[PDB]
Amino acid sequence: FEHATTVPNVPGIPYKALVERAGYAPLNLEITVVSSELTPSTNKEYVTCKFHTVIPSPQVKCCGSLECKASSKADYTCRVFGGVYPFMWGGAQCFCDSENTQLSEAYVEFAPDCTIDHAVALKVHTAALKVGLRIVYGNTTAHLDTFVNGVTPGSSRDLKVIAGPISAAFSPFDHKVVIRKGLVYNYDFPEYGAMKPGAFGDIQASSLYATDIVARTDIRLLKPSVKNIHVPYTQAVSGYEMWKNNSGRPLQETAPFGCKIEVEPLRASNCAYGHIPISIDIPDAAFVRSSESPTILEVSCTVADCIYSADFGGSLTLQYKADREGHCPVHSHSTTAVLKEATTHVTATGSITLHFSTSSPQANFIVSLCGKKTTCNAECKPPADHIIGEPHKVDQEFQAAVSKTSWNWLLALFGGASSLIVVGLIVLVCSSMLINTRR
Amino acid sequence: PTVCRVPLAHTPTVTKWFKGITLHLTATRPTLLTTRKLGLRADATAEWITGT
Repeated sequence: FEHATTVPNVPGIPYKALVERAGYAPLNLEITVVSSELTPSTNKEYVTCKFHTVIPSPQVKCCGSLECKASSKADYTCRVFGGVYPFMWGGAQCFCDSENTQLSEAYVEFAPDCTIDHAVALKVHTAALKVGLRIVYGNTTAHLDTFVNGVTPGSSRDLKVIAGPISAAFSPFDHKVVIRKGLVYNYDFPEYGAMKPGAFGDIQASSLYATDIVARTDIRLLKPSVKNIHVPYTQAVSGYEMWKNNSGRPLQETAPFGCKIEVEPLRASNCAYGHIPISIDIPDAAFVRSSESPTILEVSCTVADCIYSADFGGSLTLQYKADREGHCPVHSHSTTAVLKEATTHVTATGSITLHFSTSSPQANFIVSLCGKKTTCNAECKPPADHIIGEPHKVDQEFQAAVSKTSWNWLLALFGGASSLIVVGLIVLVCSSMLINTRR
Repeated sequence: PTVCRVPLAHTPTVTKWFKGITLHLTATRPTLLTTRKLGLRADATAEWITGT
């Protein structure tokens, strides 16, 4: 049998529904989102970290001249200097006086500690939602993971639950995402090849162990001044370090909907947003004939004292008369009241306590003890506690949220105005007919 | 990679009022307080707190 619900996507809150087939005893349905994963499709561009400025030993063909060449090393900078006469510990390093040429080389590497302290630049496409469900039908519990797309039939044994499309398309990640030691940032990194000196991504490589590193770190080779051999150079600050100082707070702390940002793989777990249209094809054997379940002769609902809060702030006793003992499913036929119980034991004459939760200031709902709908009426006072540590089990509607005293006053005012204008219209027509008969 | 020992701050005292909380925070060294809302708007406060 096919049942189409709409489960609120809040992890942990059970969603209760009653499936009634003609000729078959009502079955209790219980859908819980144990966990959720928002996994985007990732694409790694490059890996960046602090650069190691490698200055080789200066070359002095120092009676003659040297030529600058081209190398594939990262940010390979070269410069030829006119007349040097370099010194070391030992005096003059060659013979001709001002015919001495020094070649300064400076490229960029990956720091030795980069295998631990590095960032990964990623582009993430549309995200996919996957949920863990705890469908409880009858007295059988089934755990199962389904894709939230509307077509994939994730099934544990014989449940065949199809998770409909999520009502709201939400993704806490931007197009470009930076991952550094497990912390996820939304950064607009430069593309592969567009290295900006002094900014994030000034040194790029496909991997840490790659030999095709590309860099642009603004290395300016300066003319030596001192007599001792020297490679004077100046450089821009590490873009990785500058970004680390100005990174802001991660997505783990700036995420919406209480999302838990996790890595390996990148995902946003336990996000509370939207509604999921679940469709369950319950196996036939779970249902039982209407003859097998006990039949309620008459029942009546009295509600002890209720508040409308997140937790189960309500109590309810109903006196029933059953002709046979057995188990009967209990359900609240209302969107603003949810029962804590699902099945209960009925024994001839008895009374049972059912705890519920409400968002309206009225227990104005219906309860079914394996059929035999009965109505409750009471006053739900506001809770004394201001802050609780548990999510609200029921959403806040309008006709429910407005109480009956306020409804009575509103209808008194509006109906007074409407009756006033109706009396005005009737005296209008009566006076008009009197005038028409006058002349 | 190894495991370090990091301090646990003094547990805050929470005074509750209508639609809000007050945190009485005791910190002898700079301690980071981070808040965010669990809805569509995630107004996120980050502050380094020292003193009471």
